[PDB]
Amino acid sequence: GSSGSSGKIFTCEYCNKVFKFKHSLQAHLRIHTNEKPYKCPQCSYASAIKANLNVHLRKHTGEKFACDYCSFTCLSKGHLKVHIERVHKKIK
Ligand SMILES: [Zn+2]
Ligand SMILES: [Zn+2]
Ligand SMILES: [Zn+2]
Repeated sequence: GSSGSSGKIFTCEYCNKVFKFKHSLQAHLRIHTNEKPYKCPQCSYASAIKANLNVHLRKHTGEKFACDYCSFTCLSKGHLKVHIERVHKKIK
């Protein structure tokens, strides 16, 4: 059986949210530090690389492709063919 008389719980000091593990709190605290340098001017997105921010910024002028079998959408017809082959067909 389990050791001790009680468990342990982890809590945010900035928004009072509660987490089951310390690693979940450490990953949550990233929103309160907001330390990623390359921030999007259009949305809440941020990056550690200017080239990776450029790979994000092109999505604000992108176009979606939609599934014929479900409600799914993605930003490439090649990615859509690979969605269909995995989710609606058998994998080759
Ligand atoms: Zn918080
Ligand atoms: Zn953005
Ligand atoms: Zn689909």
